[PDB]
Amino acid sequence: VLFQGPGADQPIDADVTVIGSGPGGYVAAIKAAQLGFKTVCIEKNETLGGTCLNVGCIPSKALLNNSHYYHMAHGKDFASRGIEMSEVRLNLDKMMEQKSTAVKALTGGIAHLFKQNKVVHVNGYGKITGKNQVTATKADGGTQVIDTKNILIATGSEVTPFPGITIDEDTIVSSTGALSLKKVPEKMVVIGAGVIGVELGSVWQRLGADVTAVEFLGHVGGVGIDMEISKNFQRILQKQGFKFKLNTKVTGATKKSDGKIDVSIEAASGGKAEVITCDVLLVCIGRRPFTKNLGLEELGIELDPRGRIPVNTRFQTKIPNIYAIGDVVAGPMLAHKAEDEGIICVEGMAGGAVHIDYNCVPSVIYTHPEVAWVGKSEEQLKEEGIEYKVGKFPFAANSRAKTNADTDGMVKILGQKSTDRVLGAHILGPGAGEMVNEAALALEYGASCEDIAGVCHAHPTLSEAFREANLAASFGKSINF
Amino acid sequence: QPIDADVTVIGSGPGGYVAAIKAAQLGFKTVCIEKNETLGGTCLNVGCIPSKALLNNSHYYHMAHGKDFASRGIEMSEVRLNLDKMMEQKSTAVKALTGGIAHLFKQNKVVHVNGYGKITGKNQVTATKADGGTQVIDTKNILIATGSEVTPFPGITIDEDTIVSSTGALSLKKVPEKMVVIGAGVIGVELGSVWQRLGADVTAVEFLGHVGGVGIDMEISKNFQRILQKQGFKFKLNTKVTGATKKSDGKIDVSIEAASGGKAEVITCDVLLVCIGRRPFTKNLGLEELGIELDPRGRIPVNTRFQTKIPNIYAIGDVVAGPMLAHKAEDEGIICVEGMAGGAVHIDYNCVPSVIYTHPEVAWVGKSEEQLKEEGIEYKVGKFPFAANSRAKTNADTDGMVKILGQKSTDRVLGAHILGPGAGEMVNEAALALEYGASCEDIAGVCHAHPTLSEAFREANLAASFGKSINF
Ligand SMILES: Cc1cc2nc3c(=O)[nH]c(=O)nc-3n(C[C@H](O)[C@H](O)[C@H](O)COP(=O)(O)OP(=O)(O)OC[C@H]3O[C@@H](n4cnc5c(N)ncnc54)[C@H](O)[C@@H]3O)c2cc1C
Ligand SMILES: Cc1cc2nc3c(=O)[nH]c(=O)nc-3n(C[C@H](O)[C@H](O)[C@H](O)COP(=O)(O)OP(=O)(O)OC[C@H]3O[C@@H](n4cnc5c(N)ncnc54)[C@H](O)[C@@H]3O)c2cc1C
Repeated sequence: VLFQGPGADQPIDADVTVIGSGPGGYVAAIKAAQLGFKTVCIEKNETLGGTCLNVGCIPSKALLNNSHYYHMAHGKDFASRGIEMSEVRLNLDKMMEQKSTAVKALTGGIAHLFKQNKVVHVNGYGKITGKNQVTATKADGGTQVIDTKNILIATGSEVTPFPGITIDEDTIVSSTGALSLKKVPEKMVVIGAGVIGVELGSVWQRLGADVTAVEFLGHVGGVGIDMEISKNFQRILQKQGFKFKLNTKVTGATKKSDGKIDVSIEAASGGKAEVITCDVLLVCIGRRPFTKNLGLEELGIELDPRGRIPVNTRFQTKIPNIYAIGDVVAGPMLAHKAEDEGIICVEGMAGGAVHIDYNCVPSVIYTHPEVAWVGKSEEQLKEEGIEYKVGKFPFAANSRAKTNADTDGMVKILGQKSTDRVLGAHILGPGAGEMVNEAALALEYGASCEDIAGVCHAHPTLSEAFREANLAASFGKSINF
Repeated sequence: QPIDADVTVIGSGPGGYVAAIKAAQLGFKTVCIEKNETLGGTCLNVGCIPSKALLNNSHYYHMAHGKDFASRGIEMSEVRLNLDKMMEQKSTAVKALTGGIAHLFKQNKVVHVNGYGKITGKNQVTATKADGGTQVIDTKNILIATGSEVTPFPGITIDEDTIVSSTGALSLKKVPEKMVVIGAGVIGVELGSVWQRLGADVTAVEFLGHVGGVGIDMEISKNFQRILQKQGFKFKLNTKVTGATKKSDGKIDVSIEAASGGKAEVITCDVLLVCIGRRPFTKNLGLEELGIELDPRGRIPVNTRFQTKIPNIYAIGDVVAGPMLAHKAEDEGIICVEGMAGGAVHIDYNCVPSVIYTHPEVAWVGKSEEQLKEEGIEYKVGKFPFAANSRAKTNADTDGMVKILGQKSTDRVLGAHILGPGAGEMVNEAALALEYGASCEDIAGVCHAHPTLSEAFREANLAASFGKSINF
């Protein structure tokens, strides 16, 4: 009953039909059921959980964690603590096994949560075949009709191809291939110095690869990152051994008879042609919304120029019982962003209020040091003409960071010049990813720098650097720097 | 000859040194007197900093020497402990941070006077240096920040050789074969776990029925103890120590019995760590001559501006009531000197977090289930296990849970209790929530980054507010 795979082809009735089981879709489906909707979730892949669980956040963070520890043991860190080892060897098969075990446990966990919440899981390719109808086509050629009051499109994203360079997941890989390399490549080129490219580059650099990322724009870490943070981050990564060719375009790549790859590059504006050689080429120039063969054209739901489905503040498409959330709509392509939109979307279906402040959605890069930010960058505040002040506190002056010999970076707080309102929080250093959620909570309430400075933060913690940067922004001066 | 000052701070621990810096930043001509050879007090020199350094280093030793790294494909043939080097890393951190305080004093024009400070008049402090030389400070206000000392165990003499306080245990020269810990509070569990990881056979003996000290939630404490026992840390709860004998062969015979009486036995160890408590330190400060009486536990009573009964003489930190924690002392110091300058003075001690830096960590803020039951408060519970958290699962580090206690009628968060990875950092988001009077629904609606451990905090609040989390 709760699983409808090949051979289960009876017609189904539902209140809410969710197409896709990524962070947006599977959370929307659970919550819709908890709200009392008869809920169906359609997924074409053999496991639930979408991009993030299967080929995304989860496997990448596992390899970031394990490769950091390899670096701690293999490099200078453990020796400096009196932990003396004869020979530190990499067993990549086992490291990859730890990654795969986490993914399996969590995709099985979604299946369990669907059963616990009475979500009907239809395994098949969903196509919208009427304003109130979704048809799922299964692996055996069977079809199953779902008559449904509401439809929630959560069909996610795909890798953006690079014209003329064919990803084969062998020597020319997407993030998916790069998460499962069978051996550490001697040299790797990464096209795109965005979040995903920097994370995957750092993983393989730690494990022994010579890594260069080639990026068309003039900074690392993607859109909206604060420029000071990005420059300092880049400098720290270069000191680790991660090389960057910014303001550079790739014009082509050739797989050679010796098995290596020649990548032709030039200045982004033109000139300075060069060739660089690698063993593995990772193509991560972007990701884009996935709506293939969903029936949107026949419904009249037109896409925006970038392939996104336009929606209103309730996440309704122009057809008011058909909704869309997550990577298939505008906004940052992030798992927690998709999840939050899914929840508020189905809460709205049930009569509740619908509101999300995208100024309060954090971004995180899970390198070491981590990078995390929420709210506005300095460049954004300048663009918008908003007057602001700055407080900074370096982790070199934080007691927890210093005691652990882990002192890269700073916290930077941007406050409104006259009102002391926190406008943005930018963290470069240990624990940034966890710390930014304290900032997100402050932004929710419209808190001031003075507010945060008055909160008693535990000593010794990295979070004290966040407190002190807010004190500096509010009073002009921190205590410990 | 005499120094003239607006504010004279006696003691340079977390309360005093922060108070001195802030007072100078507010425009007070400020003096800080310290009797010890370095600044930073108990926390920097024999407290938080060396203890967290050995906790970090011993945890990493455990990961390399045990099963954890091998399961990640990080294969090492022989993992050996160099305790001398581990202690050097600890000492290097302490040295750097105590030097940082001296630099900050210079940066902020805080005059550092080295000596034993005695209040010798309502407006005068005299510092006596080790050779008997004196420095008199004539001062408008005096801020007592003289801190704490170890609480002795009657009949057992700590000598920092085989019977140690936390100070001796932070600098043992070799791993003891067998160590007994008197007191399973925060300090004892931390230092016991350090030495257990490094190879010692460790038993903590505790008079009461739970570990982790006053105010810890009982469910959290029981689950925490279960995890530590699985690691190899042994506990004798509901057990009293009646005496300890230093033997001719250098070992220690410890006599114990059931806390209520009966079941006498003797256990033998190489090192006995005595950590039953800490107590305020005011010795030879001149309080009796001024007429400043102590409360029955030795604390200086103060008003909400931290004034003693002599209103230009103040006290903050471990020498006054409230939780004996570094961040508590620092906040009291800051607001005390802000008050001297005319500003508002508020601290909500229900919003002061506690952290135990074991692995797993423990951290909490607000009220325990037991405190709410005592006070007659009607509440609801939300729980979320780290086994269901994506970041924890991805790191293969899934012990524990977040437990949220909410008010039934208003949905206000009354308490947050975390057992597991990242608890110490996570509790600061919880302290912000309590300071702001957040509801469980508030936190559940805040977009937390995915995957982060903090999502367990979000989900436990969702469970308390709505009745059900998403991922469990
Ligand atoms: C390498 C990598 C690392 C990342 N790391 C992070 C990170 O640390 N943090 C973060 O927040 N984000 C991260 N992301 C991004 C994150 O994975 C996405 O933002 C998120 O998965 C989007 O969720 P979604 O539910 O919108 O879409 P998706 O996760 O893409 O899920 C869509 C699902 O719908 C299914 N589907 C599509 N069409 C149909 C159809 N017609 N019928 C049936 N099923 C269909 C697909 O098979 C898929 O399972 C990362 C991404 C990558 C690639
Ligand atoms: C092993 C251990 C671990 C700890 N870990 C933590 C932790 O992780 N987190 C936490 O929050 N707390 C921790 N604490 C508690 C923390 O150390 C104290 O709460 C904090 O140090 C109190 O600060 P204070 O400024 O009030 O006093 P203290 O730090 O005790 O400083 C008092 C100072 O005054 C000096 N002094 C006293 N009398 C005079 C005098 N007459 N003249 C001159 N100088 C004088 C002393 O020499 C000392 O330097 C720990 C304590 C111990 C023992």
